[PDB]
Amino acid sequence: AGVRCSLLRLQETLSAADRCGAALAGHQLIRGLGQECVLSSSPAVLALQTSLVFSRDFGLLVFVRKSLNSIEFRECREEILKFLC
Repeated sequence: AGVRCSLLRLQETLSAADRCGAALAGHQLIRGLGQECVLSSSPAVLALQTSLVFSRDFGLLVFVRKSLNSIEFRECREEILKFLC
């Protein structure tokens, strides 16, 4: 499972100085992450993917609410809602 190494880099894009350019890494990184855990079929790796998507210090909803003052991150915040759907 790559899901945690993927999510760890998503928080880096939010903290990067080039906010305009870093959005392009973050979008395509969510676009990869949201293929990995829809594809899955094993109950105890589905445990990993239900555990770390909805993480508290880390994970997808923290990234939305912490990025929510930006206008650059629209592409991420659409994709991450499409994925959560």
